[PDB]
Order: sequence, then structure tokens, then C-alpha cells
Amino acid sequence: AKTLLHKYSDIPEGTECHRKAYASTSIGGATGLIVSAYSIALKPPASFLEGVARTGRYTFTSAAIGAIFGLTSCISAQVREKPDDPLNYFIGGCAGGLTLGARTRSYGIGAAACAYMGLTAALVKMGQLEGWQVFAEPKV
Amino acid sequence: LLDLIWLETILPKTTSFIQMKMSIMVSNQKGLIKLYFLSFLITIMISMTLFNYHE
Amino acid sequence: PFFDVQKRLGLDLDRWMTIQSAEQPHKIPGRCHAFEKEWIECAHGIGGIRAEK
Amino acid sequence: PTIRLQEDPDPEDENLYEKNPDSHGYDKDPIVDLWNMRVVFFFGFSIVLVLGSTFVAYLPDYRMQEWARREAERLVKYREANGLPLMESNCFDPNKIQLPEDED
Amino acid sequence: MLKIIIPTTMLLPMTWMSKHNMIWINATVHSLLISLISLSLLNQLGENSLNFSLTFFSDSLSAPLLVLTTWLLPLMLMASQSHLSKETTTRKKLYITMLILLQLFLIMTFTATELILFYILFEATLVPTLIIITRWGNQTERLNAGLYFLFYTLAGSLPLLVALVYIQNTTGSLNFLIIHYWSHPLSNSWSNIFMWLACIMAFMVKMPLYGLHLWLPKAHVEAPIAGSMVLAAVLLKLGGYGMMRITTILNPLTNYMAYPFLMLSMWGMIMTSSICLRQTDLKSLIAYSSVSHMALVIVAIMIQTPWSFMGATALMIAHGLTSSMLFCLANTNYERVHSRTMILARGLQTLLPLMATWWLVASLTNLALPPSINLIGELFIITASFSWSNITIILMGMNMMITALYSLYMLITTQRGKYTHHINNIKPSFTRENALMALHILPLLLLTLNPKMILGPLY
Amino acid sequence: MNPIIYTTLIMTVMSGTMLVMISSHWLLIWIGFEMNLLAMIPVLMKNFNPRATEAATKYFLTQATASMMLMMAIIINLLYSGQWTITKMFNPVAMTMMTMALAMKLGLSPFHFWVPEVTQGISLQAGLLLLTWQKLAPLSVLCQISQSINPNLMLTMAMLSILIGGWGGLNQTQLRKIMAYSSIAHMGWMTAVLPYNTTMTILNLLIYITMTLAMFMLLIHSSATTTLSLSHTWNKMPVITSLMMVTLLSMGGLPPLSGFMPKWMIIQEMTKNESIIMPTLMAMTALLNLYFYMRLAYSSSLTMFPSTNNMKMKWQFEHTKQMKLLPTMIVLSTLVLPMTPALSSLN
Amino acid sequence: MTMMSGRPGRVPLQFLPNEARSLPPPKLTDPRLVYMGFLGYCSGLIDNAIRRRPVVSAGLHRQLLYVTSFVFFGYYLLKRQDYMYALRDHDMFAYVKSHPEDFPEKDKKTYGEILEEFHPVR
Amino acid sequence: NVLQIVRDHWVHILVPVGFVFGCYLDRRSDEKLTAFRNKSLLFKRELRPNEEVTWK
Amino acid sequence: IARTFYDGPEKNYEKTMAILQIEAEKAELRLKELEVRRLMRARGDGPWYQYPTIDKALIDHSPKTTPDN
Ligand SMILES: CCCCCCCCCCCCCCCCCC(=O)OC[C@H](COP(=O)([O-])OCC(O)COP(=O)([O-])OC[C@@H](COC(=O)CCCCCCCCCCCCCCCCC)OC(=O)CCCCCCCCCCCCCCCCC)OC(=O)CCCCCCCCCCCCCCCCC
Ligand SMILES: CCCCCCCCCCCCCCCCCC(=O)OC[C@H](COP(=O)([O-])OCC(O)COP(=O)([O-])OC[C@@H](COC(=O)CCCCCCCCCCCCCCCCC)OC(=O)CCCCCCCCCCCCCCCCC)OC(=O)CCCCCCCCCCCCCCCCC
Ligand SMILES: CCCCCCCCCCCCCCCCC[C@@H](O)O[C@H](CO[C@H](O)CCCCCCCCCCCCCCC)COP(=O)(O)OCC[N+](C)(C)C
Ligand SMILES: CCCCCCCCCCCCCCCCC[C@@H](O)O[C@H](CO[C@H](O)CCCCCCCCCCCCCCC)COP(=O)(O)OCC[N+](C)(C)C
Ligand SMILES: CCCCCCCC/C=C\CCCCCCCC(=O)O[C@H](COC(=O)CCCCCCC/C=C/CCCCCCCC)COP(=O)(O)OCCN
Repeated sequence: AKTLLHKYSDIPEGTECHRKAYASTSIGGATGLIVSAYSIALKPPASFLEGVARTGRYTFTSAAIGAIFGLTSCISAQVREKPDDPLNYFIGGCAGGLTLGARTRSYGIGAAACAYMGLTAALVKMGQLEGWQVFAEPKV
Repeated sequence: LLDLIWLETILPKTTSFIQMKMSIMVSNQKGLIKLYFLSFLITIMISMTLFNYHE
Repeated sequence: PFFDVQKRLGLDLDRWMTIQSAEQPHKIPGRCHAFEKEWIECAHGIGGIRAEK
Repeated sequence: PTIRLQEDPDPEDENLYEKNPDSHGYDKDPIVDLWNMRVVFFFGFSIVLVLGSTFVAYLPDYRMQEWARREAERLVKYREANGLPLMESNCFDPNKIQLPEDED
Repeated sequence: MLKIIIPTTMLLPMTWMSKHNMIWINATVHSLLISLISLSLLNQLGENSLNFSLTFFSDSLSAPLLVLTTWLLPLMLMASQSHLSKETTTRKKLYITMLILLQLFLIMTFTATELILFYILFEATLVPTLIIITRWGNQTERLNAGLYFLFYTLAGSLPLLVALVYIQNTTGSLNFLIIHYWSHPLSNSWSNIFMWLACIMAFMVKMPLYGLHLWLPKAHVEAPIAGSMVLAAVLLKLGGYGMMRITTILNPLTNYMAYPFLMLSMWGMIMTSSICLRQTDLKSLIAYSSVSHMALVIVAIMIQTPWSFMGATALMIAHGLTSSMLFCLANTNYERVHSRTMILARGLQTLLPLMATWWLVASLTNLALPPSINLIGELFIITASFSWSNITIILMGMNMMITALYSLYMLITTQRGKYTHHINNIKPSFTRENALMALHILPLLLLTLNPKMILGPLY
Repeated sequence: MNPIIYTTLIMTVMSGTMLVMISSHWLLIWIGFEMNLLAMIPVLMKNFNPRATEAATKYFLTQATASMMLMMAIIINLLYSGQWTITKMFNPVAMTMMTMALAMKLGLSPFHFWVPEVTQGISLQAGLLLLTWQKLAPLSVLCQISQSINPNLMLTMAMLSILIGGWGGLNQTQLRKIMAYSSIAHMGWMTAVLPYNTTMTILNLLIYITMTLAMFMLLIHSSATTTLSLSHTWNKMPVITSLMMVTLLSMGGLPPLSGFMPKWMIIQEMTKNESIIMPTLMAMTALLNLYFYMRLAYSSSLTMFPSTNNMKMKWQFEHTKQMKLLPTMIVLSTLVLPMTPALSSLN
Repeated sequence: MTMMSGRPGRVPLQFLPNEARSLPPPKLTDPRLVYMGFLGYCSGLIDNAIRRRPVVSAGLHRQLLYVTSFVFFGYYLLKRQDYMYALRDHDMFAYVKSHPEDFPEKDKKTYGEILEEFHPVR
Repeated sequence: NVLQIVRDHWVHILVPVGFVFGCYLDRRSDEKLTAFRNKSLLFKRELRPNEEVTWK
Repeated sequence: IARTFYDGPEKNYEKTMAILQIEAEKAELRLKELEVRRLMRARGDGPWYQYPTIDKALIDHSPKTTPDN
């Protein structure tokens, strides 16, 4: 639940890349499990082996994306000596996007995923820096 | 190359393709209650733990 | 939303059954009549936000 | 029927000059067309174009250009006789300005 | 200011209570009289604006835009009554109602004191335009064009709304006078960068800026004649007016956020001007010349100098008049041969001598021949750009060379050479078309003698 | 069905909704929901036609499941505090259960699947009632317990409803499924602002109700339930298609129409609470609704589709029964923006 | 959240409290009332259009009733709206008065003493 | 004979009177913004012995 | 032209003064209302945001068949 997010967030950015990558891999695996559950519910896989294969495929894809994103973002934040910079998250974003393109075996998806995941990750970094609120507590 | 192909490809054609794909994915439910009541069960379970187990 | 016709007309359609400290048959008290009476009295009219604290 | 529907043939365009050789191209009715021409010409060329241009040409000097020229002449005359600089580097007086405490 | 609005609103019941054969006469006469009344707003002050009331005000930037807007309605009515002959009475009145509603929305848009009211009217101008394009356009592409027109604009302006109600929550007001007097610098932060983008991209799409200009060659080409006239002459200038109005809050953030847009404008000027050289559709060539001309207005507004603002105002007015005239000139040939291909009807100077003179004058103003106000605005923007950076003269110079090339090419293809042999239905010019050209061109030339009337609040 | 029986079933549906709306005791609110459902089931089956039976069965199963979770939440709240009054819901597990039950009743995503099927399976009058009157009771309950509502869950379901309604509407040729997906999107808009301001929720509900009533009455007037059937109406009653086009443009949310007022009023509210990303995503997502409204407008009013020969006979007859509130509903759904400040009368 | 739903002393379904009588009533020539009447006139025109009757002159009694009903409802709607805004202003002023330490009166410097950064445009 | 002209040409006075009415509505507006009439530091002036307001 | 169609600069000048005063006051009031709403919502000590509690007049203060209530 919330624990997986704070496990990633508690590690400082450009440090301990192994632990940051493990946390991102766990987050990705959870996301892939949720996607697999909904996909199996709304589109039955015609047998148990096919359901297991589809679930493993989706979960491995998501976990691989998370691992690559975390590893490259931490490494970039540590070699450039510039943590708190959204460019590291953009580079991680196309790390994950190119991973997705490789997993689905298509160049167009890979390039689109570079662009969109990198932009989204850089935006998330900007929101962390500036305190943007996705869900805002009512105050007025 | 630019005006008729790539400028079309990046802004409007990409948007139309993505929305069409998402619409097809969303609307292609056969109408069997056995599938989306199981979906309801998954949704209820997630809510209890993801949003409920941290208040 | 909530249209308070009971308050407007003084009708009492269901308020007799909301709390356990409200006029039971044969004056049988709830297990926690004193506690709920004290809590209700303390929080009366100060609003929900104030009462909680 | 190898046609998909019942449809009118596409009609050929009408030449306004066939029935009104001096047609002005405003309407099929000759009288209405002629009055459309007269009204467009009078209210466009005689009223808005000529009278409007005349009105704009003689607009009063609310932009205060002649006023500014007169004021500038007055101050140039006054300053030159005085021997004071023609123009001042600072628009706002230094006495009314409170700079921060010290340069460091 | 209601002395212009209310007479414009009375054009609706007057149109609906007119005889079946009198709607065009009544609408033309009374829209011309409204233009005459609108001429009184040109009496501007040198220090502040004409603050009519809490809601409406007029400045030296919005007054020429208002005059052009009111002047364009009679020309649109004259240009529309030929191809709407076979139309039923109620649909003719509906078309005229669309035009009147468009004028009303534009008039209120140019004079609104508060930015949210300006936004609401500037977005309301979409409905009549889309209805005009998708109901009275001639071809099957007009539907797609409409969608392109609708969603390019809205995708730009939906963030703008979110920005505006955000600003009022922090500064307390959206009144433009208060916004200008109580102005504060924009800090250099990611939140301010995205607020800057939300305040600017809506106007950039309307100009349009090279890269998000795709909707324009569709919408202008597929629209009926009055639709394309109003799209080119007034609706493109909404972005320029809004950018000029909203730039005050933007500083000092604009100095570095303007670079991508300046690069896009200074290169897309060349790109669209060169696109005009290989264009088989005449109306499409005229449409692309508009993008090439508005790139210059974008550059002038981004560099933020008094000479650039004066030049941008002058160029917006001059382009409105010239592009409207060119669209009408192409429509005259289209209503003869029923094709927009430029090489289909040639040698027309032999068959239509005076319309050839109209073509020549329109082409001369399009390539900014001195001392036309096209040239005044262009040269002011070029001088300000030279001050911004000398290297700009290379790009600016190149654009001028290209603009003259596709203008005269457009003239040589359609007017010179020998007339195609098969065509035999080329009738002599009507008085309506000749007067429509004259009422475009005479005000343009007359504005040369009093250019301060179109140079904006920085004069 | 007998007209007296129909009348008394309609009165029972309305009485259940009003019982929910005037009750201070949770048990009476539950009873109002039960009474509403009991009389609601036969109204959906008024014309037998087995698709109506299917829609009634699906609706019954969904609403009975929601009622059970609602009762369980009431009992959990009572267990953790001997309270029956509808208030800020002292227990958070009970609050989550209650929010999920009410989201199932309203049809918010992801509990949204039933709305398109039930709406397609019933008649247009039944669809009108289902998409207008049935939303009042759950939203009136949510307004009361809004202070204890968890924003993260409610806003997640609101964004999901907006996205899913917009995406689902794009694929539809049937008019009732289009109306259902529009309803899902507007429910998401209603529930996004609920934790911040219930007056905005009420305002959006009222504007959506008048727009939905106008649209459903215009579809009843021209007996069209498909896009191609609606494309014949220009050749029989052009005025109806013109008013339909303006109502569709208003439903799209384009200014200066009435549809724009709620979104404009919700975004502003969310900006006073430092919510910027959420309104921007919602406003950009509403463009999908606008697209599939514009496509219907293209089909019915802005172009003329081919007609049939027998339509000529229909030229000789008039619409017999008239809907008296249709003109008022159309004017209210289009030309009401200048009176926006009157929303202060809703608080 | 409901800002004024539970304001003390509020009568549940009143629509027009007695204290609202202390406010000036809207004038019968109020531009908002004229817009309500215009809405009624448009409703009458659309009624004639749908019923396939002469739009402008079909039923003058019906058009008059449309206009009159819209104006009559709008008058009371305007009264309630004005009263509700007056209540908001009254409460906000009273709360500012009763919480001085939360709205401290600040002595204001003049522009001669404030140091604003200058950003040249070049 | 007057009806033969008026009954088909009265739409010709809608925009003229709509102009006149518009001017009137401007003047009334000017009557709601008089809080500083003859009160500005630049134009404050002693009234002429007969005049009542510096502007309308 | 000036005598027939226009007014002196003072009319526009002082109308601008009045308009600016009204707009500045409205902006100040908007900011003050936002601050009052924030404080009232958090504290619960104002007329606004008053959430209902149990009415005290519902309690039965009678002997309860058992001495300890
Ligand atoms: C108004 C504004 C104006 C702007 C608007 C217009 C311009 C914007 C739009 C135009 C550009 C957008 C296109 C982007 C990629 C689209 C690919 C695609 O459509 O896939 C579907 C399409 C269908 O795939 P399929 O049908 O499923 O598979 C069958 C294959 O078609 C058949 O298979 P195949 O055997 O024939 O070929 C496949 C294979 C075999 O490849 C080949 O056959 C031939 C070689 C192709 C790649 C060669 C690249 C190496 C050399 C290029 C170096 C840079 C350029 C020179 C710079 C000079 C510097 C002074 O290709 C590869 O293995 C290449 C893998 C990746 C290597 C290239 C990626 C390097 C990234 C560059 C980093 C830059 C960082 C900043 C640098 C700063 C300093 C400049 O895939 C392709 O066929 C195209 C693949 C080639 C993609 C690389 C070409 C683009 C290079 C630049 C991309 C940057 C643009 C986007 C910016 C934002 C992204 C972060
Ligand atoms: C925040 C402030 C604002 C709040 C806003 C509130 C919400 C606003 C509105 C929300 C949305 C409303 C949507 C309405 C949907 C209705 C569905 C429908 O009727 O079909 C459409 C219908 C379709 O017509 P059609 O298909 O052409 O006709 C063919 C027939 O259906 C063919 O059928 P047939 O051949 O069977 O024909 C039979 C026909 C002909 O009728 C007859 O022949 C009459 C026969 C008389 C039989 C008498 C039987 C008596 C015995 C039964 C007793 C039952 C007791 C139940 C109570 C038990 C309590 C424990 O009867 C009917 O058509 C329907 C009759 C309707 C009866 C209404 C019953 C009202 C019950 C009230 C409940 C509340 C009571 C208090 C409860 C307190 C708590 C406990 O046309 C329309 O209704 C158009 C839309 C009308 C909407 C009205 C506009 C909204 C309201 C505007 C007025 C002002 C409202 C605000 C008032 C403010 C307070 C003063
Ligand atoms: C000497 C010869 C050369 C001189 C040429 C000069 C040309 C100047 C006039 C030409 C047209 C003028 C342009 C119209 C702008 C006026 C609009 C408005 O600003 O004027 C209003 C004034 O309204 C007037 O009525 C102006 C209306 C004039 C309309 C001109 C229409 C002429 C066309 C005739 C058509 C022919 C009929 C059909 C024949 C077939 C202002 O309201 P008002 O409150 O007062 O002013 C406040 C200042 N006060 C306090 C001093 C009064
Ligand atoms: C085709 C027509 C489309 C319209 C064109 C619109 C153009 C929009 C471009 C926006 C202009 C600038 C945006 C932000 C300013 C700088 C961006 C960045 O490149 O510069 C560095 C930013 O640092 C890093 O590079 C972070 C950005 C990297 C992640 C963003 C991905 C950008 C890739 C291009 C995406 C394509 C844009 C259009 C999308 C459709 C500056 O270094 P730094 O000192 O650290 O940051 C200072 C900024 N502060 C003050 C706010 C803190
Ligand atoms: C035809 C295509 C045109 C495309 C136009 C779309 C681009 C518009 C620009 C971004 C729109 C959203 C901006 C939000 C409005 C700004 C208001 C604001 O200032 O809020 C910011 C917050 O800013 C944001 O959250 C914006 C982040 C982005 C959210 C949505 C992502 C949209 C995509 C971003 C990149 C695209 C923009 C450029 C694309 C150009 C068009 C191709 C700060 O507020 P606070 O939270 O209170 O911070 C101070 C106290 N903490």
C-alpha cells in the first residue's frame, strides 16, 4: 500500500542505487499485479495456464520498467552530482519507455514511451520540488 | 515531410489514435455480469487496503 | 440534500430512536447512558469541528 | 438499379446577365438589385468612406502632441537662460528616495 | 460603449422581421451605419484608455480592431449574397444571424475590462464560426476542418482558464487596470514556468504559431467566403490582442521563455513562405501567407519593445484588410470555374481587365510595397528585431524576398500567360464584386496618410 | 400496466427518494433506498421485450449489492459509536464501505459498467427517470457525509468516471449508451468538487438535470434511439434538430452556453484549495465528451443525410402529445450563464 | 463542505428570512429581471416553434404568461441571492472584527522606500 | 397610404433607436461613477457661481 | 467635433478614479474573504462551516429504573 511509496521516497535521490532500484521494482510489480488482476477479471484467459502466463508477462514488464527507471535515475543523479534536477527523472523515463518498447517489440511504442514517461517523470520531480498537490486537502 | 506528415503525426494523429484505442478498450465488454462483478470485488478489496489501510 | 422538515414542523419522525439516552420504554437505561449524556451535553451547539477536539 | 438512391441532377449555374443584361450582380429581381447597388454605393462610398475619413482627419488633439511641443519649448527656453542642463538624468528627486541602509 | 453594442443586437430582430427580398439591403445598410458610429472610438488619449464603465473600456490597441471588425460585416454580407441565392429564406436569415452574433462577440471581446469576461467572449466566438464552416462549406472536408478548428483552439484555452481563476485567487482581481498597476515580477520557478505557458499557449494557437498552425489551412480553405474573411481578418488577431494584453503579468519570465517561440516563428516564417511557392490550391496559398505574416506579429510581441508593439498593431490591421481582399479575389474566380486549382484558369487579365488591376494592388500590398501600412508594420518589427539581435536581419531579409516571390507568382499564374481554351463561361465582372474589392482597398491606402490611428498605445 | 398502478409506482419511487432526503436516522435512509428500488424495478419493465427484463435484473443485482454494503457500513459505524444520526461517520472502514456503496448506486467508475446496459435495455422515458431522478438520493447522502469523506478515494473515482465516460462515448452509435456515458462523466464532475464545496455539487446536478431532461425529451419527440434514425429528423422537423444541436453544444461545455457554468464554477473552486493538476486534467478530458457530441451534431443537424420515401406520408401528421416543459428546459439548458451569481441562493 | 448550511438561527425551509426585509428590494427595472423576462419570451417563441405555430404572433396570452412567470420567479430569486451575499459580507466583517490578531493592520511603506528589482528589456 | 409604407419599413428604425437607447444607457452609467467628480488632485476646481457639476 | 461629440478630459479622468477605487476594493475584499474562509474552516469558531451535533434536548433526565443511570 502506502509502505511501498515511502520505501522509495525515504532513500535520498542520488544514493544507494541498489535499494532505490529495488523499491522501484516493487512498485512496478505491484502495478503490474493490479493490471493483471483487472485484465483477468474483465477478459478471461480461457484456461489457467494462459492466465498465469498473462499475469507473469504483465508483472514482469511492469517490474522491469520500474527497475530500469529507478536504476538509471539514481545513477544519473549520482554521476552528474545534481540531485533535485528533473532531467534525471526524464532520463529514467525513457529508460523505462525503451524497456516497454523492447518488451512489446515495437519501435513506435518505444519512442512514444520515451517521450511520455520521461515527461511524466520530470513533471513528478518538479511537483516534488515545488509541492504540487495531486489530491488537495480541503482548506477553504 | 513536415507540414503534411510529421506535424500531423505528432499532435492530432497521435491524439486521435490514442483516444480511439482507449475507447475500443473501454467499450469492448461483452455484457456478462460474471466478469464485472468480479471486477467489483477486486475494486472493493483494493479500496479497503490502498486507501483505507492508511487514513 | 437534507431537507429538515422534521425541525420545521416539529414532527419527530425518527429522532426518538437516534440516541440511546432518549426516553426509552419503562425508563430502561442504556449501558452507557451517563457517558453519552455527558458527551452530547459537552458538544451541544459548538459545531462538529470544535466538538471533535 | 446501380444507383444507390433517387436524386436530383446537379443543376447548372444561372447567369444573371441572361435576363438582366445590366444586372449589377446583386439580385435576380432587377428593381431590388438596382436598389441594392445604389444603397451599397451611397452608404459605403459617400457616407462612410468620405464623411468618415473627413471626420477622422479633423479629430481634436486629445493625444496632446501640440501641448507637449509647447511644454517642451517652454522648458527648453527656461533652462537655457538659466544655464541649467536641458534634460535631467533622474526623473524622481533623490531627497524623496530612501535607499537601503548601506552598500554592504 | 453600448451605443455600438445595442445597435448591433438590433440587427437580429431587424433581419428576422425583414421581407424575403430585403434582408441583404437592410443588413448591409445598418452594418455600414454601425461602422460609421464605430469610427468615433478612434479619438484616443495619450495617457490612459477610454474607461466607459466597470465592464467595457477602449484603448488605442482595441479601437482600430473594433473599427476593422465593424467594417468587415458589410463586406461579408456583400460577398455572401451571391452563392446563397438558391438558399431558403430562413437559412439565409440564419447565416446572417451567425455573422451578427460573431460581430457582437468580437466587439465585446475587444473591449472587456476583465480577463475572464474576455476569455468567455473569446471562446464564444467559436460557435458561430464552426456552424458557418460546417453548415455552409462546400466540400466533405469541411467537417474535419471544423473539428481541427474546434479542438486546436480549446486544447490551448482550457489551461488558460485554469491559469486565470488561479491568478484571481492570489492577486484578488482580473481587472486589467488593476492587473497593470499592481503588477509584480514573475519569479524563476517551475510553477511560474507552467503558469507562463498556460497564459501564452492559448494565444499562440490562435495566431497561429508555426507548429500548431495545421488547423488553419484546413479551416480557411474549406470555409465559405465570409467564414474565411472573418477567420483571416479578425479571428487571427484575437491571439495578438490577448498576448499584448497578458504580457504585463509575465515579466521578467518572458525574457527566457520566449526563445523557443522566437525560433519557431523566425524559422516558420521561412517555412510557410517557401510552402507558398509550391501550392496547387490558390486559397491554400493565401491561407499560408497568413501564417507567414503572423509569425512576425509573434516575434514583435515576444521581444517586448515599443517599436515592436507599434509594428505588430500596424501589421495586424494591414494583414486583416489584405488577406480579406485576397480571399474575395480568389472567390470571384471560384464562382466562375468552380475549382480552386491555380493553373486551371489562366490569362484572366485578357478577359477581366479591371479585376486584374485589383489583383495587382492586392499583391502589391501583400509584399509590403512602401509606403503601405503593411510595409510600415513590417519595417518597424524588423528594426526592433535588429535591435534584439543583428543576425535577425538575415532571416527577416530572406522572408521579404520569398514573400515577393510567391505573391507575383500568384499574380503571373492567374492573370498573365494565355487563357485556357476550353473555358468559355467567364462572364464580365459584376458591380458587386468590383465594389467589394474597392471597399477593401481604399481604406488600406487611406490609412497611409494617418498611420498614427493604427499604431497602438505605444505611439 | 394500468395507469393508476404506474402513477402509484412513480409516487413510491419519489417517496423513497424524499424519505432519504428528509431523514436524520440511518435506518430510514436505508429504508428509503429499499423503497425506491422496489418501485423502480417495475418501471424499467413497463414494456416487456426481454431486453427490459435483462436491464431490470442487472439493475436489481447492482442496487441490492450496494444496499447491502450500505447497511454493513451503517452497522459498523453503530458498533464503533452508538449513533444512528447521519453525521461525519466516526469510523474510517465504515466510511470507505459507505463511499463504495454510494459509488455503486450512482454508477461512478469503476462501478460504472451497469449504466450503459440498463439504459440501452429500457425505454426512453425509463431512461429519463433513471438518469435524472435516481441520482438525487445518493448525492444528497454524500453531501451530508462529505466532511468525513476521504478525498483520495473520491477523487480517484471522479477522475476515473470522467475518463471512462469520455472514452466509452466515442464508440457508440446508440443514443441511450451515449447518454449513459455522458451521465458517468457528469457524475465524475459532480463528485470531484464534493469534498470542497457541496453548493457546486448541487449546481452541477441541477444544470446536468435540466440538460438531460431537454435531451431526453427531444429524443422522445423524434422517436429516435439510433444515430441513423436521428439522421432522418432534419427532413421531418428541422426545428427539433436545431434545438438538439444547440443543446448538444451546451452539454459539451462551450461558452457562452449553460453547460459551461458548472465546469467554470468547479475549476475555480478547486483552485482556491490549491488543486491545479486535477481541474486541468478534468477540463482536458471533457473534450472527449465534446467530440462525441459534435459527431452527433454533424449527423443530425449540420449536414443532411439521405431520407426514405415513406417519410413523405409523415409530412401530413403532427406530433399529438406535447411536452409543456420542453421549451423551458431548452432555454434553461442553453441561455442561463448571465445569471450565474444566483448560485449563492443554493447555500 | 457546506459553508453556511448550518448557520445558527437558520429556519430549515424558509427561502426568505425576516432579516432579509432589512435589505433594499431589487428594482422592477433591474437588468437581471429584464433578462429573466427575455428568457420567458424566448421560451414562448420556442413553444410556438415546436408546436408548428406562427412563431412571433401565435399565442399572445401564452407568451405573456411565459414572460410574467419568469419575471415573477426571478424577483424572489434575486431577493434571496442578494440576501445571501449580504449574509456572507456580514459574517466576514464580524469575524474580522472579532479576530484582530489574525488580520493585523500593517503600516504601509511608500514606493520611495520599497526596493523593487529592475529587469531591463533588451 | 401611410400603412403601405410603415408596415413594411418599420424594421428600418430598430437600429437607429437602438443607437439612441444605447447612448442613453451610457449616460446613466456615467451617473454611477461620480464619486470623484471635482475631487481629483489634478482637476479640483472652484465651481463657477452658477454651475452645479463640473461634468454630467 | 470636440464640442458636439466628446467631453473634457476631467470626465474620463475622474470616472477612471472611481472605477479603479471600486476594483481595488473588490480585490481586497476577495482576498479577505478567502482568508476568513480558511481560518473558519480549520477552527470551526465562526458562523460558517458549522457541522451539526446531537441536539441536547433529546436526553431524558428522568429516574432510570437503576440508580446509576
Ligand atoms: C514545427 C517543429 C518541427 C518538428 C516536427 C517534425 C520533426 C519531429 C518528428 C520527426 C521525428 C520523430 C521520429 C522519432 C522516432 C520515430 C520512430 C518510429 O516511428 O517507429 C515506428 C517505425 C515502425 O517500426 P516497425 O514497423 O514496428 O519495425 C519495422 C522497421 O520499420 C524496419 O526495421 P529497420 O531494420 O529498417 O530499422 C530498425 C533499426 C535499424 O536502423 C536502420 O535501419 C537505420 C538506422 C536508423 C537509426 C540511425 C540513428 C544513428 C545516427 C543518428 C544520430 C543523430 C542524427 C545526427 C545528429 C548530428 C549532430 C550534429 O533501427 C534501430 O535499431 C535504431 C535504434 C535506436 C537508434 C537511434 C536513437 C538515437 C537517439 C538520439 C539521441 C539524441 C540525444 C540528444 C543529442 C544532442 C545533439 C544532437 O520504426 C521505424 O521504422 C523508425 C526507426 C528509426 C528511429 C530513429 C530515427 C529518429 C532519430 C531521431 C529521433 C528524435 C525525434 C524525437 C524527439 C523526442 C524523443 C525523445
Ligand atoms: C435544490 C432545489 C431544486 C431541487 C430540484 C429537485 C429535482 C428536480 C427534478 C429532478 C428530475 C425530475 C425528473 C422527473 C422524471 C419523471 C418521469 C416521468 O414522469 O416521465 C416523463 C414523462 C413522459 O411522458 P410520456 O411518455 O409522453 O407519457 C406517456 C405515459 O408515461 C404513459 O403512461 P400511462 O399511460 O401509465 O400514464 C399515466 C400518467 C397519467 O397520470 C394520471 O392519470 C393520474 C392518475 C392518478 C392516480 C392516483 C393514484 C393515487 C394512489 C397512489 C398513492 C401513492 C402513495 C406513495 C407515497 C407513499 C408514502 C409512504 O401518469 C404519469 O405519466 C406519471 C405520473 C407522475 C406522478 C408523480 C407522483 C409524485 C409523487 C411525489 C412523491 C413525494 C411525496 C412526499 C413524500 C414525503 C416522504 C415520505 O414526461 C415528463 O415528465 C417530462 C419531464 C417532466 C419533469 C418536470 C421538470 C422538473 C420539475 C419542474 C417543476 C418544479 C420542480 C421543483 C418543485 C419544488 C418544490 C415545490
Ligand atoms: C464643413 C464641412 C466638412 C466637415 C466634415 C466633418 C464630418 C463629421 C461628421 C461625419 C460622421 C460622424 C461620425 C459619427 C460618430 C458619432 C457617434 C457618437 O460618438 O456620437 C454621439 C452623438 O450622437 C449623434 O446623434 C451622432 C449621430 C450621427 C450619425 C451620422 C449618420 C448620417 C448618415 C445619413 C444617411 C442619409 C439618410 C438616407 C438617404 C437615402 C455621442 O453621444 P452624445 O451624448 O451626444 O455625446 C456626448 C457629448 N455631449 C455631452 C457634448 C453631448
Ligand atoms: C510544435 C509546437 C509546440 C509548441 C512549443 C512549446 C515550447 C515549450 C518549451 C518550454 C521552454 C522552457 C521550459 C523550461 C525552461 C528550461 C527547461 C530546461 O531545458 O532547462 C534546464 C532545466 O533543467 C533540467 O533540464 C530540467 C528539464 C529536463 C526535463 C524536461 C524535458 C524537456 C525535453 C523536451 C520536451 C519537448 C517539449 C514539447 C512537448 C510536446 C535549465 O537548467 P536548470 O538550472 O536545472 O533549471 C532552471 C529552471 N528553474 C529555475 C525552474 C529551476
Ligand atoms: C494546441 C496545443 C496547445 C497545448 C497547451 C497546453 C499547455 C499549457 C501549459 C500547462 C497547463 C497547465 C498549467 C497549470 C496552470 C498554472 C497555474 C499555476 O501556477 O499552478 C502551478 C502548478 O503548476 C502545475 O501543476 C502544472 C504541471 C503540469 C500539469 C499538467 C501537465 C500538462 C503537460 C505539461 C507539459 C505541456 C506544456 C507545454 C506543451 C505545449 C503544447 C504542445 C503552481 O501552483 P501551486 O501548486 O500553488 O505552487 C505554489 C505553492 N506550492
